[PDB]
Amino acid sequence: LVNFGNTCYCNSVLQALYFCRPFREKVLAYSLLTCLADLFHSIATPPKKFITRLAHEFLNYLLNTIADILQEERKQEPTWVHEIFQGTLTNETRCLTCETISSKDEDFLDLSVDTSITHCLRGFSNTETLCSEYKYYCEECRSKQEAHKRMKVKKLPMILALHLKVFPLELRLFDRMYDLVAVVVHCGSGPNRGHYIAIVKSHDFWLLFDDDIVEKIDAQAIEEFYNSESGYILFYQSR
Amino acid sequence: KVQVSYVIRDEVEKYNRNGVNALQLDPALNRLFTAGRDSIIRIWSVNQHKQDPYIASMEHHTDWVNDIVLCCNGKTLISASSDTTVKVWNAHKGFCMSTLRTHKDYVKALAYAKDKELVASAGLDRQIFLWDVNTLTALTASNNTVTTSSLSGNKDSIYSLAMNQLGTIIVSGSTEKVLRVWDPRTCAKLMKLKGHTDNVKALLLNRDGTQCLSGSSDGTIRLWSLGQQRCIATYRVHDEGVWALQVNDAFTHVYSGGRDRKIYCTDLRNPDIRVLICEEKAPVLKMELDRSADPPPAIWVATTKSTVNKWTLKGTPLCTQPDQVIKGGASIIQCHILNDKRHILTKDTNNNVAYWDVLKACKVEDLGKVDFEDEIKKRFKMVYVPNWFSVDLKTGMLTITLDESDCFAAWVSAKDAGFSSPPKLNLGGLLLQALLEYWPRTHVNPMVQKGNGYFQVPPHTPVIFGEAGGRTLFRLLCRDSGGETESMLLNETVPQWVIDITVDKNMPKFNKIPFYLQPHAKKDRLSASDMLQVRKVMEHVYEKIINLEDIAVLAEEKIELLCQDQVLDPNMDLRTVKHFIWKSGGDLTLHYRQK
Ligand SMILES: [Zn+2]
Repeated sequence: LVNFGNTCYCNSVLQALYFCRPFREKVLAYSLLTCLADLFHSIATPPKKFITRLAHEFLNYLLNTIADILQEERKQEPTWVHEIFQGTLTNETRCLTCETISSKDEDFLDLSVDTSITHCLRGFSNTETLCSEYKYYCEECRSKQEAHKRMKVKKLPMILALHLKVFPLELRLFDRMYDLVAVVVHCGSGPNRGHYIAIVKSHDFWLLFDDDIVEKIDAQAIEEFYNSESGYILFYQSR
Repeated sequence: KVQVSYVIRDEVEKYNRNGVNALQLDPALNRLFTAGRDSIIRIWSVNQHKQDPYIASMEHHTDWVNDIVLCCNGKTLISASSDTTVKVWNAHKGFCMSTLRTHKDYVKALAYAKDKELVASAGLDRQIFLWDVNTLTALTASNNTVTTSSLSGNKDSIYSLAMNQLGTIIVSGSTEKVLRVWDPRTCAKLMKLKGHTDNVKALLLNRDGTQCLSGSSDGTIRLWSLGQQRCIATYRVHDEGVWALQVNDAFTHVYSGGRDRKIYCTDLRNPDIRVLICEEKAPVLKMELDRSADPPPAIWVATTKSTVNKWTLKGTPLCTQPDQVIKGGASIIQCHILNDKRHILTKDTNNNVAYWDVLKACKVEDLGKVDFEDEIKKRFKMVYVPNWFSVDLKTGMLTITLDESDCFAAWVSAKDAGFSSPPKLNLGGLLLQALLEYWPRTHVNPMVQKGNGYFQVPPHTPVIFGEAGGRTLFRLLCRDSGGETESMLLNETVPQWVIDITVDKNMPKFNKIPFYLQPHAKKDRLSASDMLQVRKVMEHVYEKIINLEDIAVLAEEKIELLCQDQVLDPNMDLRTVKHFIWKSGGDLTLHYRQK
């Protein structure tokens, strides 16, 4: 018996993903993936029952499972999940004793951050001090020392799936502009409070999926009305 | 939770085996104290007379000695260490008198107010304790009472600390970047000096505590007026962080050093006149002026290297070669544990390679400058022995640590362990007994045994009982356990999991391996010792399954054993098979075949 998590959360992720057009096109043109395929076919040919057609954080679980599916049936025969979602981050670690900086790159399908969104992604993020019982083993000092850890984005993905655990409609990363296309959020108030919701960009207006009802809402009803279990999710598509 | 550790080394380590954190010069005796990252404090003669400047080693600390302060006209040394303790020494005779244990993380800095014989200590735990030196030296085994005074406010880890000579001002420097100032007499907060944008590892106060110099990892030196509570000058003479400061008696010239290796003398009233004194060979950690004469004649310098240089001051660098040199030794910088979990290969800073015996706690041979990795591959043996210790190179020497979780994990046969095979030995269990061989309480007859009966460690081996993550509880040399003080402290500190083996002479648990046995090309469930040889399974099969002179011979002749389609060596043990050949998951699976 396995728990995918909060129902509304998972449905909101699925809905947000449908309005990531390149992800939509490639699944439509395609396990857990076959079910995802059939579900999206239905939508393109009831929202509250999306997840049923199919707890670790669901989105990351979903993308990685597709990544593994596509990496494997590639092996028998840059998977498309990677070319849409994959970015690269760099983790800097600075020993505070020798002040040597070491760098480690990491691939990601989605990105977590704990200032502003724009200031985060353009500069450094997730600053963390390693100390006390969890010091850093420094290879220069050959011993445990205090360290400062921080994250910078090295390669921006086609679609940036950003976990925040005040959001701008457009993102300027100068060299790349990003447009908000989907939001997964647990509202504190407004007429959708109580559970996770998906707010999506469709053509040139915004839709809001609440349980079983899709409804248009005015731009900047968004930041005019929108406390969470798994934070909230921002999907940015580059222009 | 208590771990046992020990250091593999010579009885006398004359030279530093790692870098030097701090320096103190006694002008009455012409003695230099060095505080080593190798955990040892050493006393040197600074007479350009003597060919051998070495005088003594001061040995008690378990980890980096981060700071030292000579008090009471050179009578008393106080030390600060990464083992979280502050120690009080007789500096003339070079022995430890007291250990203060109020800190809870690395003690990083000491401060000293000569006119009050007042010292203060500070570290990564954000605590600052104030100590009357005459109160500390007065401590005895009867007058065992101590009382504390501390400062609060530090929001982050402290890396430096200074008091003025009068003991009316104390300042700390930290990763909070702000300098915090107190009255040490009342512990009252006075002010917060803001300006640095990084850690502050160097602080100085003038004699009447009206001015302060700070050196910072942001690369700047700052002069502060405490009457105005603000920075009145910023000096940018370095490329990287400033880690070390000295100042003349007039508080008018500042000597600076840090990560960029360059050492400057800068006039505070007129910054542009500054002199490059020298470029050292490694990042500068600390400097100590010779104050024989006003315009100080020389400066002693500690770096990450084990050597300590005195540079002369007679005024593109002023100096190119040091004026005196106190020699250092090599650090072990690379370590490889062999598959027998018994021997270690090292490489040191001189690129020398050595081979060591962890079990006997000693060196086996020096190999000179052979290639380290080619040497590893050359000594490769296909055998598996469970991990049973850990090694760390933090002091520059080999320190071995034993933990209850895996200390007893490794049973090997005496023959494969290189001992007389006229029989199964537990490595961790033998070592514990050798480490505590001189402890009378371990001299027990199980129905009298002294030691483990196979080997000794060298008698001078340091044996350390510490808590995981930091705090040393008790340290002695192996040969000293018969002492009355030592036996008392051991009874109080040796954890029950060591007592079990060393005193009660109790065997640690064996380890067995479940495996499947099935025909090659009827699946049986078995279990056996992890050290059981393949031959025994072959015999099993010969006897009880395909069973249509010596049996081992007939078995070997008739039955072939396989794992992952490889034909198995009858001398290999199950442990080894599972580790090197079983490439699948779930229980080890062996296939049998008629040859
Ligand atoms: Zn370091």
